[PDB]
Amino acid sequence: ENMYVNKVWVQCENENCLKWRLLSSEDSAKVDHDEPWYCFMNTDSRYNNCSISEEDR
Ligand SMILES: [Zn+2]
Repeated sequence: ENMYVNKVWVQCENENCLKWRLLSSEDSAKVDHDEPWYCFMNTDSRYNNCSISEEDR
């Protein structure tokens, strides 16, 4: 059942990293906007660590 959830960009809040990450529809729905978000919270295994380069658009 499609919930029509946007794929959104979020910025990592590790001050050493600050990289932007494009989330799946599912992860976009799950983000808790009252808590900090960090790269390791991304379930996309290609871009889920602060040591990984930012994706190109
Ligand atoms: Zn990061």
